[PDB]
Amino acid sequence: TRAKISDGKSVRVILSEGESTKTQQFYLINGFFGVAMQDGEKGDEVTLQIEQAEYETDNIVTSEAFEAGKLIYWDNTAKKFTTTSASNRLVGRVTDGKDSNNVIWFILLPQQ
Amino acid sequence: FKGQPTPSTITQITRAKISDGKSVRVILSEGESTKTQQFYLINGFFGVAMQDGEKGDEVTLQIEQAEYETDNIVTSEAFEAGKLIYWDNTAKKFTTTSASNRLVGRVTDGKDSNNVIWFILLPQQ
Amino acid sequence: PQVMDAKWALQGNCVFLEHIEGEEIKFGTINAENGPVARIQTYATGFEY
Amino acid sequence: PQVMDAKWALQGNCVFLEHIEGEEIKFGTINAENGPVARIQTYATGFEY
Repeated sequence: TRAKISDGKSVRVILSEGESTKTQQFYLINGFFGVAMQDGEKGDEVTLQIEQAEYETDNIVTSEAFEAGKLIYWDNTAKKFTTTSASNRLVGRVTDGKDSNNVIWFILLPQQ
Repeated sequence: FKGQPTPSTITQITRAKISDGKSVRVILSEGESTKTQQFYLINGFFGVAMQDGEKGDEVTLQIEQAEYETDNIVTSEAFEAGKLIYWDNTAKKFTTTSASNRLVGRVTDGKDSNNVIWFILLPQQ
Repeated sequence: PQVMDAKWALQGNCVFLEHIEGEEIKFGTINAENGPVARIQTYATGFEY
Repeated sequence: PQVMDAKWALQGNCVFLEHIEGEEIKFGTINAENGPVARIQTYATGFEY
């Protein structure tokens, strides 16, 4: 027997009645924030990514500059990244700042 | 494909994981410099500057969350195994005091007679 | 057939970036394009005598 | 290596001034030519399928 069962790069979740996820997009489901590898419907099983990896995304609020190094917070209400640092959840730090196309590179964080 | 014979339609397949993210490129500001295998805090990222950089140059920081042999501590403090490690950017030295310093690691091997420490690096929160 | 079917094909996308001493390389991307569709009609004339 | 050697050369400069029967002849000097410097970089990319 071994306590370790998997490397923990990905975690499975079950979609609730108010949640629906499409492939390769960020979704906060059951406290796990990650990239869904399957297009999921209500009460369906999908797999997220918690790989602590550098991730690309443009699903951001386009109001404030995401200069490199600033912490990235995920706002579950609007379903967007932001640097508000309010009650929104912390999810990563910017590696490359926003471009003219509003694209962000950021490193995920361990879900603490 | 410019001048293609036929109006084809291109559909992108999305992909979020741009990279493994074990290290991060960073640009030096005016009041910053680096030399190889030395710890630094540059633009909110803390890691091992694997390359030399002086002024507006690009350097890369190891953030692997592995075990690291550092030295370069505040020698007066005691560093027992298990104690948390904080980076004092003003003094550019590691320390256990948590006044206003960044939390960066936990000691795996205590401060020996030559102030050497082994410690795990933390996820850059 | 009465109406043809579009051709499909996948393509990888990558760009070579400068890789300074021991950094992480940024991965590429795959995408697909599809062709158009064509169809064939019928024509006929005749005589009575 | 990542930085290429710079070629070097030695050159002797001298100028002929017509002597006036009584003036010390001025002597020349030596100058060193230095070549350019070239650097080799590393480019890389990949896919994660």
